[PDB]
Amino acid sequence: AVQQNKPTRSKRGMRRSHDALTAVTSLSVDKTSGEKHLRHHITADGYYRGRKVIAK
Amino acid sequence: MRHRKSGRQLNRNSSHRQAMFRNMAGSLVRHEIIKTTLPKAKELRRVVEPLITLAKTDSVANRRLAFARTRDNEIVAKLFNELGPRFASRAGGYTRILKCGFRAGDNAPMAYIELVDRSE
Amino acid sequence: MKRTFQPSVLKRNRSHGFRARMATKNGRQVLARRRAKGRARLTVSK
Amino acid sequence: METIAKHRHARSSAQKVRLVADLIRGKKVSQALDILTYTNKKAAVLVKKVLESAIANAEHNDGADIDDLKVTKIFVDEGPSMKRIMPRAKGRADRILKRTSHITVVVSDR
RNA sequence: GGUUAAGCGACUAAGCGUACACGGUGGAUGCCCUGGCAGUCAGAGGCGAUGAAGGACGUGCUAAUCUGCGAUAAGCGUCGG
RNA sequence: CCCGGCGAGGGGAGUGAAAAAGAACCUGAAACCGUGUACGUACAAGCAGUGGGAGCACGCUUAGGCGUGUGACUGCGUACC
RNA sequence: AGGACCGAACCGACUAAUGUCGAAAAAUUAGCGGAUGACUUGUGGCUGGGGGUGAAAGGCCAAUCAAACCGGGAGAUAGCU
RNA sequence: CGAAGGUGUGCUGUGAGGCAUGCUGGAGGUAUCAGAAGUGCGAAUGCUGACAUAAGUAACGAUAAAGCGGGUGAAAAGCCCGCUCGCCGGAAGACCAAGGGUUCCUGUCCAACGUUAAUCGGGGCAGGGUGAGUCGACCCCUAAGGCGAGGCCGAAAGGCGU
RNA sequence: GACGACGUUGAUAGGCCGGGUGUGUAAGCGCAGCGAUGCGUUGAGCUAACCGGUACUAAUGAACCGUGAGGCUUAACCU
Repeated sequence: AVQQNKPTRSKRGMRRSHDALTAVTSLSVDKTSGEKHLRHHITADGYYRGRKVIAK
Repeated sequence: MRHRKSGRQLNRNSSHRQAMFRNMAGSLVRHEIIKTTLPKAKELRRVVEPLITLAKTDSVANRRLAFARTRDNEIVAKLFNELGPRFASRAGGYTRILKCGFRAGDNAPMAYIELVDRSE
Repeated sequence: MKRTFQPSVLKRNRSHGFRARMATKNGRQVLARRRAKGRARLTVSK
Repeated sequence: METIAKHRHARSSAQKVRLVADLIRGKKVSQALDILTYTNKKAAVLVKKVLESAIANAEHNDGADIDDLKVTKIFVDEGPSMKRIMPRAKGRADRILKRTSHITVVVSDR
C-alpha cells in the first residue's frame, strides 16, 4: 500500500501510455435526409435512415 | 459464472427489479414512447411482449392475468380494447428500439422504446 | 458520544461573567490584563 | 494570419483536458468540431465551447476563411488551486486542493 | 535485363531521454515608504465622585466597518488666529 | 464590436511610454507542468557519470576543419552526511 | 410484600462480527444483564492540585492524571544525542 | 542612446570569484584603499511558503427504491407538477424547553460552498416577516447555595458568618 | 481488453407458434351442502435460461486506417 522510493516522472509517463481517448471519428450520413448523425444513432431532429422516427 | 444464464440483474434486488419493470411497462403503453438506458430498453422488451401476446386471444381470465402482472386496470383498459385489432397479424415482435444517444446526466447509453404501429 | 461542552448561558454567566470575574481581587487582575493586552471581547457578552 | 483563444481558470485538471485535446492536435477545424461534438466527456464541453470561439476570432478579427483552416497548437497548462480542507478520520484533516486549469486554442493557416 | 537462393541491411516510435526556443504555476531577489526598535534633548510624571482608564449602543444623504462625537451625537456657543 | 449561457473567459479596438504593465496588476528565479524543433530509443539490464567514439542534425569560417547539440557502442566505476 | 420473577422504554457494556489512513480519536448489525431499586434523568449549586473525590481501578477531575491546564521563574539543566 | 536583479554567452584567475556582453528589466549602483559584522548552507524526523509523488488509484458517509411524461431552461438521473412504485408510523410525525441567532419567506444569481452536475439549496445580492391586561420570563415568596452592614478571626490579601 | 458467431446473399439475439419440462385439477359458470368446502367442466391452467422452425423488430449505402510490384552485393540458372 505504500511507496518506499518515489518513481520518476519517466515511469509516470509510461503508465499513461495507454489512457488515450478512443476517437469516435466514424460519423455517418443519412440515406434520404443527407444530414450527419453518429452511426447507429439518431440526430437532434429525429432522423434515422431518412425517417422522422421520434418527431421531437 | 453466468454460463448459459439470462435476465440481467441491473444492480437491484429481485423484488425492486420486478416492481420497476411493472411501472415502466405501465408507463410504456400510456405515452407510447419512453427514454431509458440501453439495457433496460433491451430488457423491457423481454417483459412487455408477453402482454400484447396474451391480449389478442381475449378472455375473462386473462384480464386478471394482466392485472396480476400489472395491478393497473387503466393500462388494462388500453389493452384488449384497442390493442386487439391493432395486433392481430404481428406474429412476434412489437418493439422497434431506437438508439438515441448519451445521457447528459451521467453518461448512460440512452435509447427509445416504442410500439411499432405509430401514426401520432 | 456525550461530548464535553454541553453548553448553557446560566452555567456560563455565573461562572465566567462580568460581575463574577470582577468580584474578587484575584479575578480583577484578569479584567486588568485583558484590558492591557487590548482584547475587544472582555469575557462573555451575549 | 494567426489567432489565439484562451479559456482561463477552467475548473478541472490538466490530464483531464490533455486527453481530448490530444486528438485535435494537427487537425482541420470541421473534423475537430465533429470529433469534439461526440466525445462524451466534460473537457469536450470545455474546449469545444472555446474552439468555436477561436474560429470566431478568425471570421471576425483575422481570416474569415474557415473551410481550409487549421489548428496548429493547443496546450492546456496548469493554474491555481482552491485549497479547501477535507476531513479524514480519527481527528486528522486533509489539505484538499480543488484543481484549476488554463487552456489555449491557437488557430492559423500553416 | 529477368529468376530461385544466400549474406547483410535504414526509414516505423504508443511513449520515454537530453539541449534550445515558448510560456504555465509560483511570489524568491533588487528597489520603495506615512511601520517599528534603540536613544540624544528638554517637558510632563497622572487620569478619578463639579464620575476615569477600558467597553456597549447609538449619530450622517447612507448599507456596512474604521475616525470623531454623544437624544445639542463627523457636531453648539465663545473670544482669536 | 464578434463568440459565449444578456456567465466566466478571450480575441480586436481605444488610452497609455509599455497591457510578453489589466485589477490574481512593478520586478517574476527554482521545484513542478506542458508545446515545438533536433538527436538517441522497443535483445538491453545495474549510483546513471567520466575516457574513448561512428553517424545524423546545425552556427560558421573559409572551403582545412574547429564550435555547439545528441551521443549507438566501449573501458573503468557500489550516492551524500 | 419483594434491593422477587418475564420483558419493552430508560440504562449498562458480555460475546462475535465489522471498522480500526474508521460513517465514529470507541462506533454500527446479531444477539446479552437488569428494568419500583443501593436505580434512572433533567435543571441549579458545593468541594480543588500534594489538594478534591472515589461500592478502591492509582480510577476521575473538559479525549491528556503515580499529581491536570495557562502564565511565570526560565533561554532551567543535560558529562547526552 | 538603459542601474540592480533575472536569463544565456565569450573571455579570465591555482580556487573562493572576476570582467565584457545579447535579451528581459525600468531607477538606482559604486572604483582604489581601509573600518565594523544579522558575512557565505544540503542535511539538524529544523521552521515557513509553495509544488511533486502514491494516482487519475481510494472513496463519495448506513444495502428506505426507483421508474415515466410534461414544463422552465443554453445544457436535466438530482429542481417544480402530475402519475405509480418503496420506506418511517411511542418515528425517519407534529409541538416546547435548552442551545443556535435570520438558519423562515418572495425576487434573482451559480465564481466559490453542497464529497458530483445543478435552473435547485439551511450558499451569496436585495427586500420582508416575529403584532399578547390572560402564553414564558421580568415581577411578589423561599430551598441547595453565594455574597455579606455591625462583628469575630487572620502576616497582607483574605477566610467564616448574623 | 482479447478469441468466436452473424450484419437483410441474414436464425446472431429478443419476440412468436409448437413441443419438451416443472407445479398440480386455474379462473369463470352449474350442481351438492343452512355454512367452511366438495364434485363436474379439467392431468385442466400457468409455464425463467431448454429444443425445432418463422425474419415480426433490432443487427444500414457508406465513412475510416491500410496503397500504387517491394534496397545493396555475390553465386547458381534464364539468353
